[PDB]
Formats: sequence, C-alpha cells, structure tokens
Amino acid sequence: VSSYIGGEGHNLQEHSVVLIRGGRVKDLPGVRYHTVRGALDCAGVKDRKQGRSKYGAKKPK
Amino acid sequence: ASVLTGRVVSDKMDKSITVLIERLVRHPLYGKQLRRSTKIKAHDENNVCQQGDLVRIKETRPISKTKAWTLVDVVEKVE
Amino acid sequence: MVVIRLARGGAKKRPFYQVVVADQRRARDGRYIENIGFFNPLAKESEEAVRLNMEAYHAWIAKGAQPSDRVASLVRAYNKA
Amino acid sequence: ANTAQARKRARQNTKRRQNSASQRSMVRTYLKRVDAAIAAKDYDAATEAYKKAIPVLDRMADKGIIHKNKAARRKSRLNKTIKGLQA
Amino acid sequence: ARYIGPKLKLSRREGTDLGLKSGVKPYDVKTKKAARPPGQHGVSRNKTSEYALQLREKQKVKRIYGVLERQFANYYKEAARKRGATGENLLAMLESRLDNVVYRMGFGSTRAEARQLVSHRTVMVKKAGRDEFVRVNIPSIQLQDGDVIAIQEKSREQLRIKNAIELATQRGIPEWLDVDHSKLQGTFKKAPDRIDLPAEINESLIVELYSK
RNA sequence: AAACUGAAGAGUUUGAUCAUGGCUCAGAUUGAACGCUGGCGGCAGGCUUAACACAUGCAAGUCGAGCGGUAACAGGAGAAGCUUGCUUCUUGCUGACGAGCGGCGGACGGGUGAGUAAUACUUAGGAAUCUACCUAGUAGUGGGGGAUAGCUCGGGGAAACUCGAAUUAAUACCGCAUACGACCUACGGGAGAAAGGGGGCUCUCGCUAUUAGAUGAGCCUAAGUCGGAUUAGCUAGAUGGUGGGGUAAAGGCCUACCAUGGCGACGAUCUGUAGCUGGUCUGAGAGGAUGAUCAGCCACACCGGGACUGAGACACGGCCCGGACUCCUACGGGAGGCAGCAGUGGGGAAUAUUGGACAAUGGGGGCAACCCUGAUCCAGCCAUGCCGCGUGUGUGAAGAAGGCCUUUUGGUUGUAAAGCACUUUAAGCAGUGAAGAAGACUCCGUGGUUAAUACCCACGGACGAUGACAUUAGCUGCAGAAUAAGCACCGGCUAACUCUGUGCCAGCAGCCGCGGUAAUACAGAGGGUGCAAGCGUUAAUCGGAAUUACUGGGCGUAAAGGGAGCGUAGGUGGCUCGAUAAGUCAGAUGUGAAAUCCCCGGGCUUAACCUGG
RNA sequence: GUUCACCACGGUGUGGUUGAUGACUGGGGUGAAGUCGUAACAAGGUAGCCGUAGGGGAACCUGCGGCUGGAUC
Repeated sequence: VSSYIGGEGHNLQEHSVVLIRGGRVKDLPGVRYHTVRGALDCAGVKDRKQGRSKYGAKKPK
Repeated sequence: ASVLTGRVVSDKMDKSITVLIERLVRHPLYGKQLRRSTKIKAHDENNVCQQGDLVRIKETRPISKTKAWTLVDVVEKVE
Repeated sequence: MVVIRLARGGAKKRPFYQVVVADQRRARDGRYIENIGFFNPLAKESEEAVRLNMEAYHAWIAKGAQPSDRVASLVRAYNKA
Repeated sequence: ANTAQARKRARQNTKRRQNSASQRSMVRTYLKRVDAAIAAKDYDAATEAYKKAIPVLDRMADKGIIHKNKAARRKSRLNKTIKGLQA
Repeated sequence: ARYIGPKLKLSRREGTDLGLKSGVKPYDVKTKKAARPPGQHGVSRNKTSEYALQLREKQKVKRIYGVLERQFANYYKEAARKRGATGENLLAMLESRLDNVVYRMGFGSTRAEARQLVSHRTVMVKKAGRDEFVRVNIPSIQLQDGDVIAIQEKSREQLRIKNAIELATQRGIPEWLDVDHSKLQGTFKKAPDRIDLPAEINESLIVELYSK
C-alpha cells in the first residue's frame, strides 16, 4: 500500500523499514495509512517542539 | 414417565411407526409461537396402528438405530 | 475416594479456604461435590473464623468421605468450643 | 520410554500380554468346539463340548481374561442354542 | 498526583473563592483579582455554553476538594449507585473525606495543609465501635457515623495546628463535627446535609455533565 | 429493610428552508501495540501470530513391613599387618540400599484449541451398564506344583542392545480342594476364588467372592444452539424385522436372510466458518459483539493407523507398525518429539525468569520415618490494567528580574518566584517485629480390643520439631524539601488565544475545511485548557444509529407495491351452548454449579481486593 | 511359521471446486483552461421520458405502442 509521511522533512528512501499505522489522508486519493515517524527507521522530525509525540521527537534538553 | 402424543404419519416398517409430534416454539425476538413438528419413530410390537391415528408413546431404551420410543395407547383412530 | 479438603481462595498472602467435599482426583480449586463451610486462617477475635455444616459433614463421613489432616483438626478444635 | 518405571511397565506389559493371550486363545479354542458341534446339529456332541468348556470359561472369567458378563452371556446363549437342538 | 501550581489562578478561573488560601486576610486583597480569569486575555467575548457551565462547575468542586478526575468520577459512580440524589451523595462523600474532615474541624488552615497533615501520619482515626486509634496516611478515607479523629502524641505541639484552630474559630465550625481543642480531638457525628453545605454549588450541573 | 434508578446530541447537500438520507464526531471498553514521558506501592494480568522447529535443566515416583539379595555408603562384631594408636578383611549382623522380580501410582494434576456445525456444549430427563482407592456388611483366606528376572557360564554388537545354556525367591504364575453371596440352568442340578506380610494366641495391613452406598465413567432421549438456496433433493447397512455374533451395557455396533424403507423448504445434502458454556464488553432496555485470565464440559498430544496393561487409556513426558523431520554410527544399524515449567531460534506491531520451596493447601507411594510433586505457594521482569500515595505545606508586593503582548507604557506570567516559617508520606538509613503452623514425635491418662496390665485403634492432656516467602507485614526512630512532571490540545463540533515565521509553499486534517502578505487552523513562542505517572495515536467492539425499527422506521412524488390474477404450503379468521385443558395464567416441588452482576454487611490504614448471607 | 480376511501408508486414472497469474480485449472511475459536437434542464429551440427495433463518430436519431413526471392553449 501507499502511505503518507507526516511532518516536515524525512529520511526515507528505497529499502527503508517503516512502521505503518491506520489513518487515511483526505485530500490524497488512494493513501489510507500513515507512517509512524520515529518507530523503526523513519526518524523523528528535526526541530519539532509542540506535538512531539505524534512525530517521534525526543524532549529537548 | 415421559409420554408424548401425536399422529401416525407412517406405518410401513415392521413393528415400527413414525409419529409426528407437534409443539409451539416461541420466537426469541418476535415472540410469536411457531408450530413446529418432529418425526419420532416408535416401536409398535404387534404392528396394529395405522397412519392417521392418534397415539401415545413413551421413551424407553433404544430398540434400533433411530427408535427409542414405544407405543402405549391408540387414543384415536382414523374415521 | 471422596475427600473433605480445603479449597484455597482469598488473595496473595491472605488465604481464605472453603472446606469442600470433592472427588480426590479433581484439582484443589476445581470441581467439587458440595461446599460445607469456610475457614479464615487470618481472622480477628470478633469474626467468624471457622464455619462447618456439621450435619452434612457427618452425612458425608457415614457416606464415605475421608477428611484431610487440616479439616479434621479444624472440626476437632471447632466442636470443642 | 523415558523413565526406568515406564520402561519396567513396558517390559512387564509384554510378559502379562503373552500370558493373557495364551489363555484368551484357550477360551476361543474351547468355544470353537461348541460352535462347530452346534453347526452340524449334534445335540450329544454339542452337549459334551459345552460341559467341558464351562469350567474353562468361568476359570478364565474369574482370572480376568474375559469378563464375567461375557462368560455368562456365552454360557446362556450356547445353552439356549443347544437345548433347542432337540433337548 | 495532586495540583502543585498556583491556587489564585484556579480561583480566578472559577470566578469564586475556593478557600485555597488561608482566611488570614480577605480574598479580594490577597490577589487584587477574581474579576478576570488568568492569562493575557481573561474576560472574553464569545460567551460560554452549556458544556462550559458544566465543565466549570465540575472543576470548581474538584479544585475545592483537591481530587483529580479519576477519583472524582469514581465518587460520582458511587453516588449514582447509592440511594437518593446523586449530587447530594457526591457532596456527602466529598465532605466525608479525611482531609476535608480535619480541615473543617480546624486542625489545618487549608485543605491542602490538612491533606499534608493526613499524609504525613500526624492524624489518628478511631473507627466507630473500635477501642483503638490507628495512624492513617490516606487522605481519601471515608469516615462513617461516629468516627473519632485525634492528633498524634508527637505532633500536638505543632505551631501550624495551633494557628489553624484560631482560624477555624474565626471561620466557623460545623455542627456535624464535635471538635475539642483541649486535646485536639474531633468526632464525625454525621455526614453533612445539603442544607448544611453552601447553596451556591450546583451539583445538578455535575450530574448532567456525567451523562454525556 | 435492600437487591426495583434509567434514555442528550452536533457538523456536513441549499441563495435560504423543511424533509429524506448517507458520511463524520463527542462515550465506554481492551490480554493491546506504537510515540513522548516516567517516582512508589497493593492487587491482577502477560505469544491474541507459527497446533512452527526445538539446544539444555527440571515437570512421576514410591514401597525392603511382598522377594532373592548387597553395587554403593555408614556403622557393629571379631581377623587386630598393629605401622602402638597406626589400622585393615571377613561377615547383609544392622541403618539402609544401585540394579532386579513384585505392588500401587503413572488414565490424576499440568498444557493447547488443531479438529469438531454435532459420538460436541447447555437445559431437562432416562435405563440396559462398569467402577481401583473410600464407607457399612456378608462368606472365606486350605492344601500343592512347575517356573523365572537378577545372580552364573559362554558368545554377538560401535552403540542401542542382544542370543544361548544353567538356575533361585515371592503377595509373580498354574492346578487341586472348598463357595453366604455371585454366575449358568432344562431349574433336576452345574460350574467358578484367594497370599501372604507385620506388631506383641491375638490384633493389624492385605488378598478372594459378593451386597448396598458413595465417587467416577460409558450409554440413550427431547429441546435449544453460526452463514450460504448463485447448494434441492439426500441415503443402500441405507430404514425397519428375525436368527446369530459382539460389548460392561441398549443399539446395524457387525453379519446372513426378509421387507422397501428412512431424511428433507420446520432446510435435508453439500459448502464456509467455529471448541461450547457460566460468563465478558457495550447498551436505559431490548438487543449487538465476544468466549483471554477463573470455573465446568469436550477434543487433541510431531502426522496416519493398531492395540496391550489396567478399575479406568486406545495413554502428553507408555508400546507396535508406517511417515516427515532432526541427530548418533565403526554404514551394519540406532535414537527422538516443550500444545508441562523455565528457555532458544523463528514469525510478529507485540507478551516475562533457563529463580525458590514443598513451610501452607492438595496429589502419588509408604505401617511409619520419610520420599516425590515446574500442581501449588511464592519470588523475578513489564505503567499492561485497576486502585492508592507522593513529587511538599503555610506565609509572602513599590506585584522584583526575565519572557510574552502592548497604544510604550501598561498588562500577563503572578503569591507564581526569591525571602521567611514549618512538615517528612513514599523512597533512603537503623532498630523492632506479628500472622501465615495445622503442635508432628515422645510421655501420661481414659475408653475399645484381647487370654492379657501387651500390640493396635479412638479420645483427653503435657511438650515445642517444623516458614520458601524473609532483610516479611506492621510498628518506632534518624536526616533533610531534600529523591520525584509529563502528555495532548486551544477555528467549530469541543474546555482553552495572541504574536512571530511562512505565503495554496512548507504543511495540518476525524468532519466542515485551513494555507493566496496582517493565518485565533501550518511551524515556533507566550499564555491558557484538559488529563496526569501517565498522555496521545492506531487497531478492534458496542453506543450515539429509531441507520434492519421486537421494544422502535418506512414504500403517491424522497429508496421502496410484484404487470395482473388464480391458487399450494403457510398465516389469520363470524355468532351461541357444551366438553377438553395443549397454548395461556397461578401455585407447589426439583433443578437452574461455584465464581461473576446487584443488595445488606464483615476484613485489609483507605481503595482496588478478599469474604458471609 | 505359513496362508486367507480386515486395514493404514503409498500409487494410478478421471472429474469437480477454488487462489494467483496471462498476450490481448470490455466496460467503470479518477486527472488539467484538450478535440468533436450540443443530447437534457425554458415549449432547451423537434416536449421529455419508458419498453422495443433499426440506424448512426458521439451525445443520439427514427419507427411502433405507452406515460405526464409536458409549456402554450
């Protein structure tokens, strides 16, 4: 299936192992799943501060 | 002990009859009483009663493969 | 044979037994024939500690049941008071 | 077998099964004479075969080779067939 | 877990005095606020809704008694299963909490300090009928008819308690509590009635909020 | 007295409207996973996928008071090399005890849910059976024989093991003698047992035949129990009968003959899927979904098949044959089965220790001592859940600084902080310290027994042997605010708003939608809101949905009357007087397991939890 | 021991059912300021629609019967 990478900027390329959750994108025809960002090989978002858990970003020190 | 009454729908087996027992089962959701009927083979030793008769039968030890009831009374007979 | 034995309930480190008439081959907390009372190992000085239906206990003794060494002593020290 | 006791039970089972199968064969052998004498409608041969099979039948039934119920049923059902053979 | 942050913020958001501070000085001068809720904007346009009136009413009681949502919903679930009015029962069981009882009896200046006293094993409870006290570090203990409360033998010389009685005297002592300052010993003779509790808390809004 | 209490809507079709109608949301729940974060405790729960393959250890033994015995160990008596206190060799003499014969156990307990749509399960009954150990009886336990394992002797084999000759004991085995019952009977009569051990002639543990209980098991009947008709006909041992066989027992269970029957639109047959129940979640209810943990029932034990022994098995850690796979081999042959408890590899989004003890409750063996028990009781790990507690408490304004907004001077963060005054829950340290234990053994007394003051049994006292958990729970001190806050969200639904950056890009999004140069919707900040050691997201079920409407909807035009009729099964059906009592209603009895749900209580410091009625 | 009977494995043949694929081909949907027209909505400029048949690049046209869910009368 085709899935949506959320957040600004990612590191995914061919032969990348991702974790996939449910959830359809409304304006994208055919996409019905989301990529969990920060789970296995998809990194978290770099400079995220507000909704960090939804994008796999560690709490900044 | 466990007696059951019904009409004879078949008598074409040696020392054997088929009795049609009717009952009223109530629908668990709609509460209307459907009339249902089971065919029960009984043992009629002397081979007397004919189809269309009312007969009483009681449960006993099995006589054959599909026969474990026995005739005890022919309450009504064909007109 | 048939035994009158305790069946453990309660909680962790707070045992509460029910004295029960069971076929000996069944699991301690599994199938039994009759429950004839209870035993609170940890009970207060103002609470019912041991209760045992002596009528059915005698009936089961005369009927064939064999009490355990715990229920025998429980009845022994319960009928002396 | 994975324990000494299970191994002992197996080698005991072979011995007991040999000993019981010999007596099972004996019971069958003594009932064959009665059935063969019944087959050729011979009241005297069937009676003299039956009389010498009852002790064997009831002795193996008491040993446990056959059930007492089987021994009794065989006795009754061979007596009922011999007596009806011109008692 | 309990709330640790500022309390006048809570009072300003509820628009009423929750008794979170001591009565040593009037609530108006303690904060020069309560005319506006906290934050940059405070008094707002776009008026509230039925759900806002219900949420604020439930938060009011929760912040008054210092009980979080999980325990408070267990309270409501018990109250709607006991006989009678659900809101009356919920107020009775919030008033029968040990920390609230010691606050009303006056051994603590605020319910937070009363809970702090209860938690630190400085209050002994004697159950009705029982001929013994027992030190209890659990603020959520429900007291029945006749339960006795006393102060620990090694904490009767507390300064905070001695200045908490004199505030309790200036504030008023409930009639369902029989407190003696001579040996710091009260008795919970009966859970308070709805007529004894203030007639400004609409428990009907809490009951309608816990109905989807 | 109580179990009798419970029901919310919103957004979105239009220029607007009312209706219809779908979609979406707010709730509850979980054996959850993931992301961010993370202090503690109590109680629960923890491979939902591969019934995939399994390294290693453990999960079933016990009895010498059945027997020959002596491999080991320890004693004892003598031989004493005596090496004078070194010390060895004979003996089963004793405590005991490997292997062996024999008994009982291994059919329990534990695991799994593959198969199974009905030899299943649930409810209610039934008759034609068997049942070790247990209880209460009854009649006995007499007298012989031939063997044989170990132990010998000689081989074969790499091993696994094995062959031959000789040969000993028994509660092993087989005759013979008797037989209250019991079995067969033509009812005149016929046949059929056993075994001894132990303690001082007795008692006791056994054995034999059997009766009655109880327990368990097998068997049968009726009712109920998923989807598909784009599956309508299915059956030839099939349906019934007799003679015979078979089984513990009814029965086409089997067989020879006789008859042509049996089942099906009340769904047979065939197909798909599935362990079933108590219950669990949801719901106002009715319903819907589901069948983890606990309990009952069933089925299975690498796969296919057969049976033996036994009271009980077609036997999870038994046997035989076949098979796939894995391993050992000297190539000839062998061995094995974690869906027991830990654990491994693998699969997966995902699920723990190769721990302790039999102290308790049970289970197996034993006369006991005692031995065994991965059942069980505990401990370990995991925020997986529920419940509880904490991360301080008061007081503190020219309302400090800093941040943010701003009209550039105010507002807000905010009594918030600092300062001052106290407190020490939990954690940390040090002490103390219940209860889980049932009082074994031994002594004394009493009663029963007896020929007996013995022995044995029962009862009554004294005695303190027995604790894995465990450095227990709890309780008392010490120190110091010290060791402890995060997550989501803030356009509406929906509680909470402003700046800055961006500029239909980057991005958000459940829905309506937002983003085009002044974005309360994106990203960051300040502020706020809700929850809180958790918070969100995803998956899944019910709710809202009266959106399959039984409760409780519709069909002129919104989806929806068959083109019309006749008619089969079926459904429904006038008046009056009777009978019956099936439906219906009431009463009684039996049952509807316990747990759970609910009510009233009781015990944990509270609660969860446990528990009586 | 032998032999027969029952029977598991395994084998042979011939069908049924169903999963994945398959050159090519049929229609359905989505996507931009594309091409051709303008069939419908007003009497939509030939009233429309229903069944059916024939025809046509395409909406469609025509015949036969039916309907009003047809304006102007």
